[PDB]
Amino acid sequence: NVKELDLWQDNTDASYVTYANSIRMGSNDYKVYTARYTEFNSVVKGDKNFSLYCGGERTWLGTKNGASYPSWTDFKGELHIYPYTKKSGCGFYGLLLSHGGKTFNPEDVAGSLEKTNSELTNCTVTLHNGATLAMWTGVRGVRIAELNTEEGSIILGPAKKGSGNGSYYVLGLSGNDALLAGQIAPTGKDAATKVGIIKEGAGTYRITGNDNLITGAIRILEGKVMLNNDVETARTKKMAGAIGALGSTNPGVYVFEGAAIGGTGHSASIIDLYGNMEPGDNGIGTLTMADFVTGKNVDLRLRPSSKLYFEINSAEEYDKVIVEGNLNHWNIGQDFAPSDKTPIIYIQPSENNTLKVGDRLTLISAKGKTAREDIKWNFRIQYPKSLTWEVEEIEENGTYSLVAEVKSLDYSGQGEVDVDD
Ligand SMILES: [Ca+2]
Repeated sequence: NVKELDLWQDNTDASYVTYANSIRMGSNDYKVYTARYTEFNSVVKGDKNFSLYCGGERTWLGTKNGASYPSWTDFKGELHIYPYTKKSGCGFYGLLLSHGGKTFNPEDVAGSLEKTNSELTNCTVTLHNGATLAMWTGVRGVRIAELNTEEGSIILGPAKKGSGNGSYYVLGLSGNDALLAGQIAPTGKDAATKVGIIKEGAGTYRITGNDNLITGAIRILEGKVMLNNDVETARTKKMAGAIGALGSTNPGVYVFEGAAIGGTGHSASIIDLYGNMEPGDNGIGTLTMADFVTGKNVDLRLRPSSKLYFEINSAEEYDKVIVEGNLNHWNIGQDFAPSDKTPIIYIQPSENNTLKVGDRLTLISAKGKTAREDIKWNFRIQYPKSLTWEVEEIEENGTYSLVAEVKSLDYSGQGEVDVDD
């Protein structure tokens, strides 16, 4: 049944509550109520529900200042993080993850991992409405196999502002899909304070918040991220969307080779596309790049390895990319070596499509086409094994479009060439 650890007390920085007795859950769910200042430093083993009701902004999983953390690798259950607002006026109500004196390098993820807090890699974690999940100062990482957040929750990153403070949440190792519906943004929306997501594993993470500011960017190493915020509302009300705006230099999304970005919402930051772009979410949709808050151009940064997949049901229903900015091709690969290979467009009619001769599909619309070093480039096209196509790259009235036109319902062999060789 249930064990309850009620550790709450109206305490201060000078009277921390510390609980460190090992827990073997057995057949019991646990419910733990923490004080504002709490060191929850118990080794936990079991496969039951562990619910952590956090009484303030100094409840640590581990010790003060994130100096150490207990073993949770034998915890295989569900960790649920809730607020507990009995003590009012706190900066936030949630859990501070520890770093164990270790620093994370977002540029060398593989080399950072084996010394990063990886205790929550055999369980699931759910961050509930009103709860915050934060880290301390410095540049820190945590590996969480499966994280879902509810609307009204906050992935904060560092508990305090600073250019030297950065928090990277390495999510997805379970291989399962998850939903980040709560906010992802640093304290005070401070632009210099970094909070980042690093996506690994085979599954897809869906991001739906409309007021994010992912200052440490999303780095997609494996699987997919869908930006599924309410873009129509974000346009009208001038909201940040799923990413927010990082400016004209730093990408908000790095899609590495083999991984994918997609969705029905929008990025207000540069997408650096080494990998795949799949508009919609396992189906037809429109993905937008646009900054509704500050009105600046947002470019799609294309690479020699870029691939863009367009599913097409009809002239009325097909995948679209809209860029309120330029298609900006960099002839530099993931390894910094030059290549003259250009992005591939995959034209993919559905199994029950109603395409007709003369249908013109505007797959990509942008303000312009640009390039590192002003080197001219065109998309390579992977045609399907049906119909006959003309692809038209059109610059007109100071705007750009990539159009696929159906010339015949008969097949003319255009799909026999495997472009990616
Ligand atoms: Ca699609």
